[PDB]
Amino acid sequence: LPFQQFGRDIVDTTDAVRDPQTLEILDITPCSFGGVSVITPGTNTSNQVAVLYQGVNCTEVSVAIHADQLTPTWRVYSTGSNVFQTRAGCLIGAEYVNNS
Amino acid sequence: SKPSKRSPIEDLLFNKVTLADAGFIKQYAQKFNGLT
Ligand SMILES: *[C@@H]1O[C@H](CO)[C@@H](O[C@@H]2O[C@H](CO)[C@@H](O)[C@H](O)[C@H]2NC(C)=O)[C@H](O)[C@H]1NC(C)=O
Ligand SMILES: *[C@@H]1O[C@H](CO)[C@@H](O)[C@H](O)[C@H]1NC(C)=O
Repeated sequence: LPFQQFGRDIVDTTDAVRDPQTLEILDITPCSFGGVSVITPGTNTSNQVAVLYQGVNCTEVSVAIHADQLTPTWRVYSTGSNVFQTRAGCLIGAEYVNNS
Repeated sequence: SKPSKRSPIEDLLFNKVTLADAGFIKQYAQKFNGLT
């Protein structure tokens, strides 16, 4: 309505604002985040590790990597085959195979 | 013949239970405020 300036969710978090000059309504989506888990065969076998970026799309991770936006300062080399999209998250550093 | 290969009863049981987190549907607000 002409009077309302911003909106809130059922948990009283902000999810939309009205731009004070154009009066356009904008949605606020949180910037992507999640946990990072590291898969290690064990340091008595190999020093190779895989990194799972939990809850995000591999496209979003690759864009954040390219733009130097991703918070951790280390990078895992992408070979194309090393990047696999799972439901848990984006797994970078492991080659997906069909063999079960 | 039904995707996911559920029995009629299993399909009923899954359709009756409703999940309605106050989030957003992603392919993977759903992450709330540091809560995943
Ligand atoms: C003050 O706010 C008004 C609208 O709230 C601005 O007017 C619009 O400005 C855009 C700028 O791209 C124009 O395209 C629109 O046509 C303007 N609206 C009208 C009705 O003319 C105005 O520009 C703002 N003041 C300043 C200095 O930016
Ligand atoms: C990731 O995003 C692309 C479009 O940017 C989409 O096609 C893809 O399906 C998404 N990932 C998943 C697991 O759906």
